[PDB]
Amino acid sequence: IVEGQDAEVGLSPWQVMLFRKSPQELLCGASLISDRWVLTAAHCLLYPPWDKNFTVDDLLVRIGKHSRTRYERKVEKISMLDKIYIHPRYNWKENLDRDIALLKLKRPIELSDYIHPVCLPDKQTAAKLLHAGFKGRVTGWGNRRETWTTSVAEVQPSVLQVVNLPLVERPVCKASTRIRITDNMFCAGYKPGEGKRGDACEGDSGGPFVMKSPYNNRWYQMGIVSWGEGCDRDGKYGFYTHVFRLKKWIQKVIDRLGS
Amino acid sequence: EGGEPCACPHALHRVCGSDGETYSNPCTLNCAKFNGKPELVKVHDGPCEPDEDEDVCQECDGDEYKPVCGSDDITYDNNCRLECASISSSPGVELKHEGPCRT
Amino acid sequence: TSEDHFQPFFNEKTFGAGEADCGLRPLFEKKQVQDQTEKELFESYIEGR
Repeated sequence: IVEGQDAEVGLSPWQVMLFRKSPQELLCGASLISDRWVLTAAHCLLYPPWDKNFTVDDLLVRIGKHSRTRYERKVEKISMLDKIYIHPRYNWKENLDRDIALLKLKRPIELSDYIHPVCLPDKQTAAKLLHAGFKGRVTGWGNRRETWTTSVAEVQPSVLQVVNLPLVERPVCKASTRIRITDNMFCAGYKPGEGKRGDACEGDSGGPFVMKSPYNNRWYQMGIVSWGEGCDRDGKYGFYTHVFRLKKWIQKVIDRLGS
Repeated sequence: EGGEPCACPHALHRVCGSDGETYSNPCTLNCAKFNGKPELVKVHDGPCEPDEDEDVCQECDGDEYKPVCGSDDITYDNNCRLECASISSSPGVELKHEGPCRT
Repeated sequence: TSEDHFQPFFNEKTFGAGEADCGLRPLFEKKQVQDQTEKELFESYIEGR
């Protein structure tokens, strides 16, 4: 995450990390919706342009982490995946439209002071929170700077990172890029000359874009860090999967006879 | 330009650029090509120079010896050692049975 | 599970344990504590529009 600050302990109890098996590297991030279901961005598992189509035997999940590298024994829970569910109309060839995927932990995990699920937004909640100018949270273990070792020091975080970013009006999102924006994706960020900065960056893919309903004081996941044009660039914005729109499909998967 | 060869997914899939440099993923490796480095080509996946292979299991130090056998037939010193092996030494390994591996 | 007031959306049997008590952080919400930059969000629920 670009232009952010270290996270606190227990700030994102749902912040899941997608770790590749061999090599032992970071892939993306994800979210926890129940003791057994985990949500990400499809392009983290299936992205043909990179000769990439990972199966369960190709990755591990890691939850309850803070430092992105040390095996935090006291709290970290590692999991194997039972099933991967990529959205049937994930448009990877043109603009990652419907860039989403569900994952089922091969064995339910234990919740704790460091492990808790985010709430998915309902229609009413989508109504009042999703408004240009309102802020949401992005957290991740991805790059802190753009071009791998770009300007100050190392570009990888030691601990989880966070930034709070503003939702942007659709016309501005559409105007900023030459890619076919769809209704299944919103963009966020600070306008140029608005002072503040901050953005997602290579490594954050799949990370939760969260909002806190004042209505019930709970945290909801509106989107999923998907794609963008460079990190923290002027006049460009970060694009997230509009989760609420695709909720109908998650319901289908989970409830169409899971177990 | 016109915002297209640099739009990319924020996924990590490190590759080693021919210019001796590591690229976040094959997309950025291309964007660089479209901004001055036409000669740029990939060479192999994985960073050019290996990462600082540190002490991930650094927290299992001092753990009392209590061996357990992992699904990989490697007798581990203790659970903690084993758990940690799964994110490093033996990706994904898991407890087969307590006590030394039966051989 | 319909707890003291939540609106669960998925089936606990197929979904798993969570939803009912979701989005209420054990270390924060539960202890009425706020995080460093939390308020930034509650503040945008006005000047945003």
